[PDB]
Amino acid sequence: DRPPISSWSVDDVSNFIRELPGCQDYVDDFIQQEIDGQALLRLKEKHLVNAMGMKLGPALKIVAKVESIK
Repeated sequence: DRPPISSWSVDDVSNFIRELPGCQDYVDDFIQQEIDGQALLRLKEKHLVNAMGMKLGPALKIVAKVESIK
């Protein structure tokens, strides 16, 4: 279904974000910031909202999904 998150490429992460409800508008940002699986595991709400300028709802959903998978 999904290989380990630590093995995900930047392209893999972009597809993951594309399929998360309400997060499709941020796909280009993840690609531009070169967020691969190892980086995704380290992303906190503060980085998403403050560093990436994301709205709180989408930011919370991303962190939560990663936590559930991990």
